[PDB]
Amino acid sequence: SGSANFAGVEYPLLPLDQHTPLLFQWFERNPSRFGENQIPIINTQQNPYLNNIINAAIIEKERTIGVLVDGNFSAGQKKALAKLEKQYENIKVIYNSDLDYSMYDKKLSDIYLENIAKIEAQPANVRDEYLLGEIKKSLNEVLKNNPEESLVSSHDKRLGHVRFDFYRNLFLLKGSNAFLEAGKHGCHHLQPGGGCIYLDADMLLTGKLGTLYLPDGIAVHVSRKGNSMSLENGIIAVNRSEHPALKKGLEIMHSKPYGDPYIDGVCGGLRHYFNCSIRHNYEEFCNFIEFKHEHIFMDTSSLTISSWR
Ligand SMILES: O=c1ccn([C@@H]2O[C@H](COP(=O)(O)OP(=O)(O)O)[C@@H](O)[C@H]2O)c(=O)[nH]1
Ligand SMILES: CC(=O)N[C@@H]1[C@@H](O)[C@H](O)[C@@H](CO)O[C@@H]1O
Ligand SMILES: [Mn+2]
Repeated sequence: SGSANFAGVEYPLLPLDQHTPLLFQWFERNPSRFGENQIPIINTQQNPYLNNIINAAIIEKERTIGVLVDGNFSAGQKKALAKLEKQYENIKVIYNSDLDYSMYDKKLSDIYLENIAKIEAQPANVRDEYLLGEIKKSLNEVLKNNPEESLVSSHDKRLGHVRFDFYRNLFLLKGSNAFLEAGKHGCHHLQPGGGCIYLDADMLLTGKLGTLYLPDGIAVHVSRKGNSMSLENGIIAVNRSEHPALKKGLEIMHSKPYGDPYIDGVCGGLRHYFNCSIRHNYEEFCNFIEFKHEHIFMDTSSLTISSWR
């Protein structure tokens, strides 16, 4: 199968076979902008994401296609989604609220208290006095209004990319298991502990993906703007659930007072897992870890307009 090297460690290229499900995500924070019986997934002329999901489902006829949705949909919008599932056998709509994420959760007061103890152990002359005060204010705010506030409940409140970025990582930790948890029947060759290929709805398929070969079975989008490249979470491919790199990102989220689902849960998890230290070469890590496929036209929203920026 081969292997690829980074930072003196050789990682086998593990296969994601052609039955690894694709995952699209659509979190709608104002579903009343859609018809009461319309499919609550944007499908404008500028952002034809529903059509893009349909088309990928038509190309990958044999592949399971998850659509993780969330929002306060009307009963009729949910029936519309159900009608979608019956039009395209391989499309499986999963309601985020139907999934149990508590095994990944942690109380904010415990995160805060853990950081306070470490920082307070440093004497006043060298400690980050500003940060310590910010964490104390955060903890105090939690204890005054919602002492059982946790990572999950806290992100539940923060509508926007921060929240759907957060659940994207948690769903990928479940991997194929999420389809089984959600009770989606007839997912061909889907196995517990199996993986998943997440794609932004503007990542256009133009042909079958076939089998992927990724270093330790993971790869992510690497975006290029001007002359720069950055790790991105617009594509996340894992060959298994609980991928140790995404788990490390969750661990970072569990120890950092202000963990970002993208910066820490994805970029941070990948870099620690592969030991891409601030001393190592970031461009070398990007090339090593990049998700590449000639049959995906990537981040097409940048050609028109973002759906949320
Ligand atoms: O209201 C929104 C906007 C975006 N997204 C998700 O965010 C992804 C990225 O969307 P887009 O490409 O428009 O944003 P950008 O590339 O500018 O970050 C989409 O595919 C969806 O999965 C979402 O769930 N709800
Ligand atoms: C092409 C790409 O990487 N898009 C991602 C998007 O999916 C994500 O939600 C957003 C916020 O973290 O960052 C990036 O724009
Ligand atoms: Mn985009």
